[PDB]
Amino acid sequence: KGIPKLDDANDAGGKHSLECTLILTEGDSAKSLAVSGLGVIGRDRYGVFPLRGKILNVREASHKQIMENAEINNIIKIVGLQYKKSYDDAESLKTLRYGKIMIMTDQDQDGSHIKGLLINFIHHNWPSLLKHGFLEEFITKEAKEYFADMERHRILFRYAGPEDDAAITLAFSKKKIDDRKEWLTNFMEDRRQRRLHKHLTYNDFINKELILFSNSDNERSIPSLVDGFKPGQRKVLFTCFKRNDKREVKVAQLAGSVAEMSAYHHGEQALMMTIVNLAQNFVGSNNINLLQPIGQFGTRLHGGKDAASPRYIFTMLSTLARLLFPAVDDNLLKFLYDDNQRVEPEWYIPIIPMVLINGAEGIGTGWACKLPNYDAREIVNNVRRMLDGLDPHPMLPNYKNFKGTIQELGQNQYAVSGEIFVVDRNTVEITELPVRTWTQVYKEQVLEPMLNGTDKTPALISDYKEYHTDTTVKFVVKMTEEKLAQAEAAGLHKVFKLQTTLTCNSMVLFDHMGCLKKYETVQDILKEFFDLRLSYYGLRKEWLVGMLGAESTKLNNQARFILEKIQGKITIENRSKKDLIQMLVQRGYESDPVKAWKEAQEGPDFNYILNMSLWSLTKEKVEELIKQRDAKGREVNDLKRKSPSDLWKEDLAAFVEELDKVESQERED
Amino acid sequence: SKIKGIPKLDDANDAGGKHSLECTLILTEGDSAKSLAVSGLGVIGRDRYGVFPLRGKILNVREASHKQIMENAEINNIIKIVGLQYKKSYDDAESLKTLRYGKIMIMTDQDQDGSHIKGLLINFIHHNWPSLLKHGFLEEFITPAKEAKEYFADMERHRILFRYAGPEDDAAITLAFSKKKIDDRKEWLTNFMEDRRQRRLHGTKHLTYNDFINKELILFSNSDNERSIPSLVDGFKPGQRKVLFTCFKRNDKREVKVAQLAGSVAEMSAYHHGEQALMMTIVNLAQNFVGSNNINLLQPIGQFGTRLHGGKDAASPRYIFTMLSTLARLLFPAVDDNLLKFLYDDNQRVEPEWYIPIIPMVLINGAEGIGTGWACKLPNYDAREIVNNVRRMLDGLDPHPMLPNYKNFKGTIQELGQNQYAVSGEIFVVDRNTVEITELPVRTWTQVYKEQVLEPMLNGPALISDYKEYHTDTTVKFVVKMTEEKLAQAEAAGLHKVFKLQTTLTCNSMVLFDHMGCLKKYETVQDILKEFFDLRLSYYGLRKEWLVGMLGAESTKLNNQARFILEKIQGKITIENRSKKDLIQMLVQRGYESDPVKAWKEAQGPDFNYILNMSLWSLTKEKVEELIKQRDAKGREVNDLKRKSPSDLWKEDLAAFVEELDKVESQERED
DNA sequence: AGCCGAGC
DNA sequence: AGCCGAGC
Ligand SMILES: COc1cc([C@@H]2c3cc4c(cc3[C@@H](O[C@@H]3O[C@@H]5CO[C@@H](C)O[C@H]5[C@H](O)[C@H]3O)[C@H]3COC(=O)[C@H]23)OCO4)cc(OC)c1O
Ligand SMILES: COc1cc([C@@H]2c3cc4c(cc3[C@@H](O[C@@H]3O[C@@H]5CO[C@@H](C)O[C@H]5[C@H](O)[C@H]3O)[C@H]3COC(=O)[C@H]23)OCO4)cc(OC)c1O
Ligand SMILES: [Mg+2]
Ligand SMILES: [Mg+2]
Ligand SMILES: [Mg+2]
Ligand SMILES: [Mg+2]
Ligand SMILES: [Mg+2]
Ligand SMILES: [Mg+2]
Repeated sequence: KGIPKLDDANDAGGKHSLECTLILTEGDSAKSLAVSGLGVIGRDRYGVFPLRGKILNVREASHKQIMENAEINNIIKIVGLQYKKSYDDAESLKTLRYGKIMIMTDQDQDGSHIKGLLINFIHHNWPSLLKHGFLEEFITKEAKEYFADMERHRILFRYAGPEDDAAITLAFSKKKIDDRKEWLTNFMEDRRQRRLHKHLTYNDFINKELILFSNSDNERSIPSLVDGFKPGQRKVLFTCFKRNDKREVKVAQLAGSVAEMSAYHHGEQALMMTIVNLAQNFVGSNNINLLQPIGQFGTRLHGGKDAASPRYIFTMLSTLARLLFPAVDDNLLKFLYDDNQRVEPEWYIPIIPMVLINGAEGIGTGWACKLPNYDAREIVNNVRRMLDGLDPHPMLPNYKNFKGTIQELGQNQYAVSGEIFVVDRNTVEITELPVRTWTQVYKEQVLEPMLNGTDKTPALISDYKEYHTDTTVKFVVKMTEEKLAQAEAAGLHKVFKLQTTLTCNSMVLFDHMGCLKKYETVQDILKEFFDLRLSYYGLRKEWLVGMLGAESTKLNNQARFILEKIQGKITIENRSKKDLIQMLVQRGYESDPVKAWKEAQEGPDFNYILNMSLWSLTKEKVEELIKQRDAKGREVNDLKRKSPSDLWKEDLAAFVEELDKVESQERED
Repeated sequence: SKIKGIPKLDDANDAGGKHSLECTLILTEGDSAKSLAVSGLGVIGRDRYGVFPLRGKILNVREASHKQIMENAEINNIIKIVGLQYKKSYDDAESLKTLRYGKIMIMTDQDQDGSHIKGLLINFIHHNWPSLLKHGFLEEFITPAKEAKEYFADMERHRILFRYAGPEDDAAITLAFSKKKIDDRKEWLTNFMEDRRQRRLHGTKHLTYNDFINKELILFSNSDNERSIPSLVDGFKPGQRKVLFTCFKRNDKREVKVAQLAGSVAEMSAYHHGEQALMMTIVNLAQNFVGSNNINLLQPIGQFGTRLHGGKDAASPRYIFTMLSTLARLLFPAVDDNLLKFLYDDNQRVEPEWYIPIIPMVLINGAEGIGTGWACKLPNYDAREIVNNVRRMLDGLDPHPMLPNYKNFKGTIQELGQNQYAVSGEIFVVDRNTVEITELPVRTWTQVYKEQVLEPMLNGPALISDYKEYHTDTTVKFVVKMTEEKLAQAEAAGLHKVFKLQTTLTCNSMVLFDHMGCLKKYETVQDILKEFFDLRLSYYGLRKEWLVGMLGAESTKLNNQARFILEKIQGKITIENRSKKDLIQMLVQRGYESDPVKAWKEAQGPDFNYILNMSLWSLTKEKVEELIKQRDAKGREVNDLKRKSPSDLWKEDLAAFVEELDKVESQERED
């Protein structure tokens, strides 16, 4: 009583309390479906309360965050549970307003994660209730049909023994991370083997059901080594490539298009945030943003948190996008299917390892991935050295427009330093902040405590002024001569918090086979990317030789028919379709060689000839068609004398050319 | 003096101290406008300038209830920020010592709704503290992140001060915002619309409140009518029309998310307002429950709302889908698009001034709106009755009177007199101790009736012993228990009266734009029907003219294509190896005609592309015979149309419409 | 204690 | 004391 989103069972709290079931639903929308499904009679023995999504994991969570969590407090007040209270006996259960909790979620993996978080919540606080069969689930005007069928949709969770304890702990305990790695490692291996060849116990729920979320969590959160993308990001670029927008599109509108075209199965709000992240160009985000930030996508001041609503902002492809992901290689990719609809590919195959450029980052279950940004030109140069058979030079992380320094301290560990300089004996100037330190955060958490002091720290500076621009940082700080001499003695970057450590010891990617792998150096990422991209330039040459040759044979037959027609060697006039096709066969014309070639990759068709306009017989069109035919034959031969390496070099040169123009234009604006 | 309770406020550093009267409080339209202001001020402006966002339209405090005023958080926020006190006079300089700011600078969009917000703020100060306006308390900041810092560095040229000249300023503010001035606003806007039409037949740091009201706010009041009051012709307001124009253009064969459609509408139709209002309009166009639309032109695929909550239970526009009803293009035939006047927004072609439906859609769906000085309310009418009346008028007979009719409504609508109706639900005695309610009067929602009628009957003297609910999504069933004596007493009085199942409906404001865009008051729906009929019959005449011309052009085009094909296959003509110029000149000398369809369109060198673009297939046997058939069919089709009257084509459209109306409505009842 | 981001 | 709906 007093909880606005709760519809309380009429008998809750009275003599029938333990015969009452509380339905916890995923979202308010599921509560309404459950409310209408219960009808009038269901209000006596059933309550309904909505969940806001993922529940707090209370196992290792701090006491402050637990007691301040409103959703869990609501559940506790609704059910009437008491912390630290043992439910072992029958007299103790008279404390409860509800005898059973029924979790009702989507039938998908994220629903399974909420089930497990609720199971985890009860298992941690009152293990004794689960041995009574406290928890059950509901599986799915269509709702009224479910609740009349209720026993068929009702599954009861059973606690069979200590294997149920270990399973819950395996999933939700901070101390089990390494066990989750093994747990999921053994899971992915068995699927590779299988792919190439009522009551529910908590152990079964966790190992047969929740693990599907845990694996799906990694697949959505951990990028591919090949293109550097997660599937949601890859869906975005696939949609933009297919749309080929010449003008800016509202982010919210592009997101809805992505869901339709790529079969994105999650909430669009998440897609909109991904699109925003793909377009951000501020210092510390994307070395090359593949989407253009037209409107306010956020700045280094707030670290992108100041981005405006996706309803007010627009985007389109960067001109660099199709240069890094050439459209011709789409013919080599493997495009996935979602229920008979062809969708985004397994991965794109960019011309450089984009996974290094923009700093792929993500958090899964059992594993996370963090890579810093690397310099596009430096990577191009290493690809060129490798094409010559030379070893690649080592690479330090490099952030576009970052004015500070990044120094290797050790393997995969770096010091990132901003800029500070003594101006006079009273004055220092801060012209850069370490990568991912945001201007407003630095002001509030560093300079303000330095100016005002805190309860635990003395004042240091006597004043500061802010000269920043939208992309740049300038602080001018005043200090007494004494304080500045002390600051120099301890070192200026240290005192002013301008140095941060960058450690990347989890570089975890899916390889080109879709296998999760840990990479110890970026050189190993570069090498694995290089061997794959080189063979795909081989595949591209094979594809171009075939398609260009088919196009050549096509133009040859078209030109031959036109010449024989204008010379009177052949007439189609007033001839039946059958007679014309038969005659074209007897004279040796080929069925459409492009359609034939395109179908070979997986009656005679002369339409490519007979669909030609009557203009084709005129003088200037005859001459134009002969030129096109001869041009295509020269095109075939020009391609055949290029190696895969030459083709790669052409793409690299064209990309660098545009990268210089684009980044030069950026500094102008 | 400090304010700790208003998180969205950025207080001037000197506000509340000795320099208070030298400080400005910038009120912005919305939070993003505040960020533009806070950015434009920068480090320097923080001392003498505060910024606080307004949430949109401000409470109109003139003649508002004391409760609504005291409970209004936005106004209480403004009062607390500035330090104002109700009932206090600010006259002498001593009285100003209690103010944390000496001036308020309003910063809104440079559009009409921004002007409305300016007026509401002016209204708020004028009503409570007229003395403050004599001191020059109010100012505005006009516009046409880096742009913001440019605006504020030039603030002198963007700053305009409101001036109180005298009693005509009071009259102007009262004329705009007083509930007793409705008649004066009608005259105010009548003169405006008239004087503007006359000009269409032909070719300062300070601003007085009188000039603000009469030259600026009046533009919002007029735009408020133009957006809120429907057109007699199609029954649409402009935003609804832009939706239908977009849907016709897209021609979706599959459902579309309403949020996605709204963004598509904004781009395609140049809709200038918030997309959330467009999404609500889209939801409102698709609702089929009892009491909303007799014919919904968009399909409700999702939860669009029910009669339980009166549509307020619609799910989020992000979660629901729509598309055209199959009736939409039958009511608005695509061929008549050629007769419409399409508007332009900055060289982009957008929705027409109105569609011309085959029946008066303004009577079908109950056109409704609230403007300034006028509102419009029409009930729903029955589509087949309207079709029959149109047929009666085509035959020169008199149209039957029409009572309001709501689809699937099981109750009774009785005419008390002209434009006056008693609308009754259904209640029936089952036995002694039991009555049953199977229908509620139109636009009485099931949950509201339970809460406001049956619940007070059950508890607060209690007239009934109990009730139970058998409703479905689309239907209403209440079974009510009471003592014999109480039922007899309730039955002695009206059962419909006791249970509040009768509502009166009066439509004395039927206010629409006529076909010229002139605001008109219509006394009867027969008047509406007759005015629509004359214009629509005229446009069936235009459609026939348009079709005769276009079909005739198409026939000439085919005659030339067939002639060329026949001469080619007979050897009478050869294009082989001939130059383009020689072939153009030769076709001209032989009397082939330049593209007849293009020539006809341009009428509303020679172009033989429509001939020479034909495929080589055209010279084969089957395509020759096909082309000749197509040519003769086209000639017959132009001849068949010439014989028909505009009335015959209207009858054809009505029959096709009714046939699909029958199929669609049958399928609705089976589902 | 809190960020990073694709999810609820 | 509030609905209707196109707007902020
Ligand atoms: C209130 O009703 C429900 C809420 C939810 C949660 C939720 C829960 C919250 C909360 C916020 C949210 C919100 O997340 C926010 O979305 C924002 C959308 O714009 C982008 C820019 O930034 C996002 C925020 O980063 C994110 O935090 C929802 C978005 O979609 C969800 O699943 C989220 O603050 C308080 O608790 C689930 C439900 O059922 C499944 C519900 O019925
Ligand atoms: C908080 O930030 C601002 C809010 C606003 C108002 C507003 C104001 C409100 C309020 C709500 C709203 C909200 O209206 C609601 O939108 C809903 C959108 O979906 C449909 C289904 O139903 C709509 C509601 O019928 C409507 O009531 C806004 C939507 O667009 C506006 O202009 C509205 O509740 C409290 O006061 C203006 C601003 O600056 C211009 C702001 O910065
Ligand atoms: Mg789901
Ligand atoms: Mg943690
Ligand atoms: Mg990144
Ligand atoms: Mg505006
Ligand atoms: Mg009122
Ligand atoms: Mg209506």
